[PDB]
Amino acid sequence: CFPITLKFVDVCYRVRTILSGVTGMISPGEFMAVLGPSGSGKSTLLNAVAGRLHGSNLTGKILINDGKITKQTLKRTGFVAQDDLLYPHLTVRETLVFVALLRLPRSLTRDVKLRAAESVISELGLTKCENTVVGNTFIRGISGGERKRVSIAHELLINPSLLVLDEPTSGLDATAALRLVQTLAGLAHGKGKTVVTSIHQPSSRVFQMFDTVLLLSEGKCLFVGKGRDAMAYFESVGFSPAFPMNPADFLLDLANGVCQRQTLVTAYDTLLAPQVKTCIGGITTCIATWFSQLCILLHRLLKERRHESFDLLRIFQVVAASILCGLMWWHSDYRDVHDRLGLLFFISIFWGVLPSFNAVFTFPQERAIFTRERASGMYTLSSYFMAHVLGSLSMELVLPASFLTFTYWMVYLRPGIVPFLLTLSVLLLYVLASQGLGLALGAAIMDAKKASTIVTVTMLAFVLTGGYYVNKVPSGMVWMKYVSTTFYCYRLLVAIQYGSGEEILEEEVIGDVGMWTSVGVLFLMFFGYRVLAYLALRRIKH
Amino acid sequence: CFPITLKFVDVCYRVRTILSGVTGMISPGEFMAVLGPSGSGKSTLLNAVAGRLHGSNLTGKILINDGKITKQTLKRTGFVAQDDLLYPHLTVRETLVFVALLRLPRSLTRDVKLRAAESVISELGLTKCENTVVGNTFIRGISGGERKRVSIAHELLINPSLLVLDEPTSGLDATAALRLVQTLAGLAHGKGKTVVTSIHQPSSRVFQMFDTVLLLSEGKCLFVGKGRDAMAYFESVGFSPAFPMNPADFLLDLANGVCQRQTLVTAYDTLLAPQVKTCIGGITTCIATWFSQLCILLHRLLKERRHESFDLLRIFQVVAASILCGLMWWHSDYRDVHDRLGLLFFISIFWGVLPSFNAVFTFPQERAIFTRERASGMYTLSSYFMAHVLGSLSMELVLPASFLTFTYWMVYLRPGIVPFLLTLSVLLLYVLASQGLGLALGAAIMDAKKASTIVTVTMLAFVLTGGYYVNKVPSGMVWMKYVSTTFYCYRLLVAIQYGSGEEILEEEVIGDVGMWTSVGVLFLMFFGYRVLAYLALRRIKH
Ligand SMILES: CC1=CC(=O)CC(C)(C)[C@@]1(O)/C=C/C(C)=C\C(=O)O
Repeated sequence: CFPITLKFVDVCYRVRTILSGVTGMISPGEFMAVLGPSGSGKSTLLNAVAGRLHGSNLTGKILINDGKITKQTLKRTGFVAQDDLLYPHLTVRETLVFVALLRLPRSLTRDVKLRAAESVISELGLTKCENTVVGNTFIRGISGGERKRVSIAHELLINPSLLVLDEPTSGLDATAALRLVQTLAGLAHGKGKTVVTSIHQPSSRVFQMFDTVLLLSEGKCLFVGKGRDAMAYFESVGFSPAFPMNPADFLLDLANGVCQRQTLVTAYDTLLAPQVKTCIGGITTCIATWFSQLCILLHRLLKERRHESFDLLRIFQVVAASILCGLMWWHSDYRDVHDRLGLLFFISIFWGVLPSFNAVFTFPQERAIFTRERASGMYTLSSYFMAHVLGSLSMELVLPASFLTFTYWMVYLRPGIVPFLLTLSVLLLYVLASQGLGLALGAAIMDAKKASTIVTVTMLAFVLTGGYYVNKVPSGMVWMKYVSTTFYCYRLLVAIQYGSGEEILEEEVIGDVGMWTSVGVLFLMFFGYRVLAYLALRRIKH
Repeated sequence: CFPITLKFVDVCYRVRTILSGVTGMISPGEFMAVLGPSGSGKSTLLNAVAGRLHGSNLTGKILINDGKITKQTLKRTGFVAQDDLLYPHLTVRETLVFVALLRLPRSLTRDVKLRAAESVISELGLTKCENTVVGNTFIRGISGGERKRVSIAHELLINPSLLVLDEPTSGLDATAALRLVQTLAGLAHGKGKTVVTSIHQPSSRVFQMFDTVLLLSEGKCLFVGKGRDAMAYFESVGFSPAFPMNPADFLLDLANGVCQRQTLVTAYDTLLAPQVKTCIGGITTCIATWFSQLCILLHRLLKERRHESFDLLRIFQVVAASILCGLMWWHSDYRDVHDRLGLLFFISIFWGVLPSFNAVFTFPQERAIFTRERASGMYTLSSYFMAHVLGSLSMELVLPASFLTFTYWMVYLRPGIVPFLLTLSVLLLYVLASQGLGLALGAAIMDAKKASTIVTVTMLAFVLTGGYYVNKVPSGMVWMKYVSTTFYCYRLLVAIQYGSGEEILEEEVIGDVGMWTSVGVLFLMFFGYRVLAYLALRRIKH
C-alpha cells in the first residue's frame, strides 16, 4: 500500500574512480538486473543505492520517491548481502522465530510476531524443510539453494518495499538458480515490490526473466533499457553476433572491449542517455526492554553453548584425567604431605588450563555475525555480552563438579560434608576466574591462532610462580606470584585440608597471604576480566 | 609419431546403474567434450575410459587402437583430475623440475630430464610466472587459472597421446575458461593428440571450440555427433528453441526432461546409434635407485619442514620459556635439592609435550597428495617414509639446542664442558624419542582432531607416573612408570647433576633403574615408534 520509485542521477565514486557517470530510474513492479564484468563496480552501485556508502567521496542525487535518502525511508529497504551468516544448530523454523522476535517492534503482541514468521515460511518454498537443522559444511543440514532462501526470509520479516540483493545465484546449480529467480520475479509482479539484483553469469532462460537491464564496463554505463530490445539497439550502432549465442553473453562481451568500447560510450551519451533525463518516560521502559532482549539471546545460544562445552572429545579428556587421579592417589594417607600437596597442585593446573584455553575461540568465531546483526537495530553490545557471560558460567560448571565428586572419595581427602562443599566452592570459583582470562585475550586480539599462543605463555608464567616448583623465589620476582590465579587457588586448597599446623606437626603448609584475602582476589579477577573483555569489544568502533 | 584411436562400445556400470548403454569412437586430432546434467554419470565415463574402473561391475569392450586396454598402452594416457594437489612453498619452476626427475626414466641424462621440464613451461603459458611461489589460500601465490595450467603440465612431461581431463574450467572466470580451452584445442590440432574433457556449463564461444559432443541423461546417451549439426539434428525430431539461446543450453535442457526425454532415447537407437556401429642383475641397481629417490624427496620437502618447524609462533613460545627458566632459577645454588629437581622436571615436561603434539599433523595433511603420487610410478612408501624421518630429525634439533645453551649458564648447573655435553645429549635423545609417539598416533588414526586429544591423554599418563608428583605409587601401578618416556629422561638428568650421593649427603636422588638401562630404552623407543608408524601406513592398502 506504499510504492517506491528509486531515482539516481549520480556521478563518480573516487576511492581511481570506481563509478563515473551512471544514471537511471526504477519504477514499482519492475525486476531489474545489473550485469557487467568482474571488477566493474556493479557491487558498488547496489551498495551505494541501498544507503551504505555516502559522505566522504560519493556525490550525487540518489533520491527515493521524489525526495531524499533519510533514516525514515530506510527501514523499508532490505539489502540481502552476498554471504550467509546463520547459526548451525538451530532449525529453519527456530531461526526465523528468534529473528522475528528481535526485528519486529515491541508494540505488537506475541501472537502476530510469530504469525508473521509463519507466512514468510510459506511465501518462500521453505515448508518441506522447516524442521531440519541449518548446519554448515561440518553438520549435515539443508542444501545450499535453501540457505540463500532463508537469508532472503531474514529481510522480508520487516516487509520491505525495495529489496536489493547482491549476486543471489552464485554457487547455485543450473536448476535452483532458475527457480530462485522465478520467485523473485513473483515478488515484483504479484506483490508490487522493486527488486534490484546483480547476476554474475546468467544462463539463457534466466535472462528471459528480466524486465530492465543495465551494463557497466569499469564505471560508465552502456545500455539502460527494457532488455528485450537490447539486441535491436546494438544492431543500430553496428554490432551483431556472428554465431548463435546467449544474449546475456554478447552484450557482456561488448563491455570488456572484445569486438567482432570506445564507440559504445560515445553513442550512449548522445542517443540514449538524454532520454531518461527527460523523465526526471523512557526510564522503566528501557529496563524491561533490555531484559527482553536478553531472554531471547539466551535461548538462541543455548544449543551453541551446549555443543561448545559438551563436546565428545572434551568429555573423554576429563574422564581420562579423573581415573588417573583416582588410581595414582588411590586410598591416600593424610600424614605424608609431599604426595598430598602434589594432588592439590595438579588440580590447580588442570582446571586453569582447560577453561582458559577454550574461551579464546568464543568471540573471533562470531565477529562477522555480530557486526551484521548489531547494525540492523536488533541488539546493542551490552546485551550480547551479558548473554555470553551468563550462558557460559552455567554450562562450564558441569564437568568440574563431576570430576571432583568421583575423585574426592577414592583418593581419601578430608571426610565430612563441610570440607567437601568448601573444596567444591574454591574449585568452581577458580574455574570462573580462569575463563575470564580467555575472554579478555580472545577479545583483545581477535585471532584464534595468535591468541592461543599468548594464553599458553600466560598460563606458563602462572604455573612456575604458583609456589610448588620453586621455593626460593630470587628476591626480584616475588611480586610475580601475586597476579597469578594458580597461587590463590592452591593456597586455599591446602588451608582447607590441613588448616594451620597443630595436627601435622617444612612450612609449605603454613601460608603467608591469608584465607579471606585469597577469596577476595578471585572475585576481583572474576569481575576484572569481564570488564577488560568489554572494553576491548567497545574498541572496535563498527 | 604414434596416434591413438579410442573405441568404446560398453554396457552398464551397476554399483542402480550409473551408465547403461553408451558407445562411440574418437579419432586422432579431435577435441571432444562430454556434457550433461549434474549427477548424470559423465564423471564415470571418463574415469572408466582412462582405465581406473574395471573388473568388478564394469563390462564392455573399451579397446585402445584396435586392441585391448593393457599396462603397456597405459603409460601414454594422462588423467588430469579435478582437484589440484601441489606443495605451496615451491616455485613453479621448482615444482616441475622435481616432478620431471621422478616421472621420466633413469636411462636419460640429467641434461634432457630438466630440458623436458623447460619446453613444457613454454608450451603452456607458464613463462611469466615461473618464479613466483605456488601457494594456496593462506600464502599469496599464483592465480587459480594457472594452478590448473600447472596440473596439466604435470601430465605432459611423460608426453601422453590421450589426455583425459575432468572439468578443467570449473571455478575459473569468464576469460580464463576461454583461454584454457583455446590452448587445449591447440594440442589436438597442432600436435595430434586426442583430448577428451567434460565441461560443466560452457558459455557460447567455448561451445564453438568443440569438434565432437556427447550428451548423457542418467545413463543412456542422446546424441554423439559433430556438434555443429546438433541443432540441425534435433529439429528433424521435432524440437527447437523458442527464444535466442546458447546452443549448449538447449540440448542440456533436453537431457533432464524439460521440453518446450522418452522420445529422445527411442529416436537415437533407431536413427543414429546403428550408424557409428558400422565403423566398428637388479641387485646393486635397485639400491642406487632407492637413494636417488631419497635425495630428490629431501630437497622437495626442505622448505616444508622449515615452515613446519620454524614457525614464528613456535619460536616465541621457546623464547618465552627460556627467560622464565632463566629468571625463576637465576643463580641457583646446588645444595638445596627440592628446587633443583623441579628445574629438571619442568624441562622433561616441556620437551616431551611440544615435539609430540606437533608431529600428529604431519601425515593427515599429506595423505591426499601421497596416494596420487604413489600410484603413478614415482615412489614407494619406504622412500617417502624415510624422507619424513630423516627430514624431521635434522630440523627439530635447533630449538632445544638453543633453549639449553641460553639456560644452562644463567641457572648455574654443573660447570665444565663434559657435564654440559651429557645434558645436551640426553635432551636431544628425549626429543627424538618423543616425536615418534606423535608419528605413531598420527599415522594410526589419520585425523588431526581425534589424534590431538589422544596424544594429550597419553602425555598426561606419562607425567603423573614420571616420579615427581607422587612418591608412593599404590602397589598396582608400579608397572605404569616403565613405559613412560618422561621417567627415563628425568632419572638421567638427576644422575648427571648429582651422581649417587657422597657429596649431597631423602632418596629421590638415588635412583633405582640404572644409567645404561635408561639410555637403552630410549633407543628402543626411538626405533620402536618409527616401526609402528610404518606398519600403520602399510595398513591403508591404497
Ligand atoms: C601434559 C598435559 C596435558 C594435559 O592434559 C593438560 C595439562 C595442562 C594438565 C598438561 O599440559 C600438564 C602440564 C603439567 C602437569 C605441568 C606443567 O605445565 O608444568
